[PDB]
Amino acid sequence: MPRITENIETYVTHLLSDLEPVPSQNQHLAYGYPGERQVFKDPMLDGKQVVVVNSQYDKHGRPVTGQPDVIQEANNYIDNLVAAAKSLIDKDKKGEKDLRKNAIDEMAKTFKKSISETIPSDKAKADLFSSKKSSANKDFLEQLAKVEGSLQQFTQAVAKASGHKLKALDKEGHNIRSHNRDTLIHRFKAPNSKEGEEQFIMYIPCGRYTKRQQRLMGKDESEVNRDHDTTSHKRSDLVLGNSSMARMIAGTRHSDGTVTIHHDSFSGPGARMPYSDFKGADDYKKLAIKAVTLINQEEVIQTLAQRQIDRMTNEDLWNKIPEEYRPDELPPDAEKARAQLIKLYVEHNPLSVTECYTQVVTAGQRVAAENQKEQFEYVRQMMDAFDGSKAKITIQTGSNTEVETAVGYQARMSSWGVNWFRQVGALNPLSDNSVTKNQNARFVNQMTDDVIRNLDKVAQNLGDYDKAGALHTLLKGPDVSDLNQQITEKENALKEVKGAYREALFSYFEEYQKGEGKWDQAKLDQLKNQVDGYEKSIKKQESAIYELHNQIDALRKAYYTEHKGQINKALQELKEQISPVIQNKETDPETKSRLQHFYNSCAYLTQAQELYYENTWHHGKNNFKLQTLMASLSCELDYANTKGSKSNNDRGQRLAQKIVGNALWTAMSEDGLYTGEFLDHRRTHGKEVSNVEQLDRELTTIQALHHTANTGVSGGKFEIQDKANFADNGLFGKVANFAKIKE
Ligand SMILES: CCCC(=O)OC[C@H](COP(=O)(O)O[C@H]1[C@H](O)[C@@H](O)[C@H](OP(=O)(O)O)[C@@H](OP(=O)(O)O)[C@H]1O)OC(=O)CCC
Repeated sequence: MPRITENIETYVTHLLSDLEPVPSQNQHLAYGYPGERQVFKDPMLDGKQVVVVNSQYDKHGRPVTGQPDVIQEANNYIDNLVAAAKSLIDKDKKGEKDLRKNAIDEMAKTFKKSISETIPSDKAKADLFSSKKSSANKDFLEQLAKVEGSLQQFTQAVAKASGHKLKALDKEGHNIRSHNRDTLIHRFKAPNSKEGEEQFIMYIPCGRYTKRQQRLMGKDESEVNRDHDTTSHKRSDLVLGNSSMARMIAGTRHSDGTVTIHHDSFSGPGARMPYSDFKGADDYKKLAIKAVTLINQEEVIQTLAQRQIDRMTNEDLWNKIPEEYRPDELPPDAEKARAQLIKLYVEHNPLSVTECYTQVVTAGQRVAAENQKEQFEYVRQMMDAFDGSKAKITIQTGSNTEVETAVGYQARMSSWGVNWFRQVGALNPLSDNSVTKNQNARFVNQMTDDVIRNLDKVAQNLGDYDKAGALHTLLKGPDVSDLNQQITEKENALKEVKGAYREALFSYFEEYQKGEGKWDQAKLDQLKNQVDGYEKSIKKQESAIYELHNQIDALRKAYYTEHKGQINKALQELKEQISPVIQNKETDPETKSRLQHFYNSCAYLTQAQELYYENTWHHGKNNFKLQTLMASLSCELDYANTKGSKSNNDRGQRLAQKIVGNALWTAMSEDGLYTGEFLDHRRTHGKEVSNVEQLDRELTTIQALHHTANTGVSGGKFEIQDKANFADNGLFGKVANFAKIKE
């Protein structure tokens, strides 16, 4: 029931050992692909499970694992729907239960045999790395269509036996599926993986409710274990909690079983609000949605703070407990000692957290909007509602213990879409490009200052390297603090108002929860009118702030175009001087990372400035580049990177794929310095491909397990806008559709 309370490095190290195998009858969920997708018990949490895939290859070095097989997905669909139907007919008012269930089985048993019998095992599989119009993939599509039709009949029939509509059946799958989410792991040798080492990627589930959330779901306050795995589509009736949210970790396992961790951030969450509830909603119900997204933002704050704690070793924690409050001796028990160490760590240490949310929805889209504009506006309103302030979080210290604290919160948010509508021709009615023009402008300002203020900080110090200092001089951009100042005065003026606004909004939601029968109308109108007052007020002030930001944007652009050519030369010179030092084995481990961090931090900014100021980020061949570079940056500055789309299954995942690939590709070079190669390479899908292509090929495996975990079936169905950006050819998106089908 508990979320991780141990040190992350330690938890990962255990997750990669020998674990206890789990029998099929005991899995929480059907993953298919026996012998590929193996299932074990979590080495620490009792009742928790883990899925692990190892890459395996054919004679040509092409991956055999992580390929769609129609039979297997069909199995998953059946199995995963059967569970849903059972659950549903278990909890309903009607009788006949066992007769209903026993029938569903009979039907499932026969549908499997029908499939295995009509679908040639050899034609059942796809190659992701060839072309979809090849004879083999064309045979695969043929079987898929056939199979789709049967799962249609299968479900039509399960609806009828169970006595439940499809809509309910889907709804319930999302309910039960989001309870015991398994850890998902993929191991494989990256290109150039040293002798007897392996790389790995894992998604660790991480939702825990906040106290407020707990009280409101009407459950018991004094519970330390507040688990949930809310799925991509569990957003129906003012539900609380974040959806589709995982800790994402990538590293290498050394020959002695220890672990270097190269990447550590969040996959998710999807939409922070229960988007379903917009459907013909009045202004009263919209405001409630707003409150909810606020209530989930405070859970995000809690989650980032748990993550900081667990990125800290027991020495780390001890080093931050001032000498005079350290206990005489630690407790004998590994666990109860860490518990005490976190408690004391927290008690005596102001904590704060920085979220960098790289959103990937297209906020301005005008058709099948799917309320994407709110998903932008509302989340940005609320990350900002909390920016520069404190939230009462709880930190879980042991399996039975927690503590309370304020955590400070700083927010950074971008929104650059990634789909066909991401940028649209002038006058094109299909989408409003400028819905996010202001925010992104702002974001780019904040993130540059952050780096600047970070450079000046370590710039002064390491000066036995002089191309560093000149680079520094240039990145400084233009003198702009005249305007920055005004910005930070006005941001400060905003803080008190935001706080009242939050309390008012929490308050409002508290009444609205009761319902029309129990609402007190007078109180409700009071509460609403309070909020909008504050809102109107903030909005006005926020408007003024952007103007000053756009004034800066005008200025920084001007600067870039002039200095682009200089800067990249001066970037290149810094490479030239730094690298040699880096490979050299006498240089200590500490100085080296300060070089790496300085250089990469700079490389990311410049390469983002290019795409942003020249407005090229949207060109097909650059599709995910600006977002990935910004997120990679936020990881350099040690921020927590949250990223995603609406349900974080399709767009949110390919972004993650790029962020991790680049992370690994960079961490395994002779040097550790980002070279853009992983982003820039044009994947050819040939039979002989480059090393980055060979690595890109590995990355869709974890996406598919993630997808199964949310939906019951493999996938991700992002419509690729330029084939050169990816090693795979989309084919899991066909199976991805199984979840979709409805009568
Ligand atoms: C060919 C079908 C035409 C259509 O329906 O129009 C909208 C959609 C825009 O595509 P998108 O924004 O890449 O797709 C959405 C997609 O439209 C939407 O279905 C997805 O939500 P859901 O399926 O998980 O509920 C959402 O999932 P993520 O939130 O990114 O995981 C995306 O896959 O597709 C297009 O390509 C239109 C271009 C002409």
